[PDB]
Amino acid sequence: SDGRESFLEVMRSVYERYLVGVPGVSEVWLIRHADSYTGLEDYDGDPRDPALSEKGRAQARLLAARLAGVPLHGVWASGAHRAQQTASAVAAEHGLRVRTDARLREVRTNWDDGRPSELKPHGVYPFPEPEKEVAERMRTAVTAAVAATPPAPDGTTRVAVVGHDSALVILMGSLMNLGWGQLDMILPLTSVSVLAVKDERMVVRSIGDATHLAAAPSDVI
Amino acid sequence: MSDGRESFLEVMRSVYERYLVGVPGVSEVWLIRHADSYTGLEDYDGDPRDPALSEKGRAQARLLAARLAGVPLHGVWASGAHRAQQTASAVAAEHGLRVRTDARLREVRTNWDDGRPSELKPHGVYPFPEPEKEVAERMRTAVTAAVAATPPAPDGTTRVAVVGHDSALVILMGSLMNLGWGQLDMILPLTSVSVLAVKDERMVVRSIGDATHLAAAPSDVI
Repeated sequence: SDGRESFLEVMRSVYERYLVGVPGVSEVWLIRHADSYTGLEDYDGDPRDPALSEKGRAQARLLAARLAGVPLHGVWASGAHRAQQTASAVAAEHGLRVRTDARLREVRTNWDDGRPSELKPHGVYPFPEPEKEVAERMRTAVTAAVAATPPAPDGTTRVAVVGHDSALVILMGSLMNLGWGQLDMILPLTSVSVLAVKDERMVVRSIGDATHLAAAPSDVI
Repeated sequence: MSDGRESFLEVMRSVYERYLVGVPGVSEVWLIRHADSYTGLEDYDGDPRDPALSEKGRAQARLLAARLAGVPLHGVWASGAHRAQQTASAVAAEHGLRVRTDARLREVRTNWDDGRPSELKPHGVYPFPEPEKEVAERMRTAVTAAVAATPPAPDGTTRVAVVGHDSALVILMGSLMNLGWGQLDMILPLTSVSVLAVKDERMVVRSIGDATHLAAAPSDVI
């Protein structure tokens, strides 16, 4: 009667389907690296592996401060300098060593292949590395980072993973059985997206949050 | 030909502009799900379909309000539901803002609202009697109205907080990406923040579902 018990039981079941209120769940905080594109036209190093810009260092500082109070049990990054440098800022607040996994690299691009870049229409896949290959290597890398992180003393075990926009979007789309273009988003620099992980299950919990930049100066956002 | 960095950066800028990044005149809507009522409190003292926040919910709203205290905010709107009003009041109080109400932000009409048992539907099966695109329309109209009712910021980005409900917010955000129920397959955490970027009537979904201000909280608040 009254329909309240039915409502509450369904609410609980829905939460549990998305790993909310479920014991044994870990978190993966997928982080896009900070800016390395400001000044890239005049960069005097390898332009496909730049250091962070001045803007990027400021973003990484704000991100590191945001995550300083968050329980963090490991930090992983692709091998790119921009990801390493963003990851090092996060990790230094927690005394953690940054681990590298090449499977976290950005999708191969036209530029990597020595071809002109092209702006594609919405829904048209723009990269020479197939989407399925990106999704597989990204998922394997995240699973491995979780497995390499030991259970937190109390509460949720949490690993930060610093990667690259398109590979991170492909991963999160693929976890929802969606193809490139459906989850139609560019992840902000230094944004945080959260996966909830238990056993073979990876749930997309949140996507793209760079709200630590909201109060920042105009030359930083 | 030679060095492809300029071609790369020209395309990168064109992509950013499509999603309202690096574009002047963009405002933001911070879509917030209200704090807990149903998972935290033992008994219900008013309308079971429209409860006040639980003790857990009050704790979540405090952490949300602290998180947003340092963010420039220029308006706060909320559904009429008591749990949304209470959450909005906590946020607004750190900014000297008055909570405004728009009933078009109400949750989707449910089976329980119609007096019927609830059902856990298979993934992909819409569970509510109120039609999905009608929810999407009233939610997008309400957000448009809230942006229109917000005085412009004195500097930087104008930002309006909008406190609503999981399913109506997921419907809005899916609709803004041309997705139907079940494609954006997410439940928004209590007190989560999602951000829309808005310019000349266009709304872009920039972030979804963040309740990372609860990560450091005691386990009974999460």
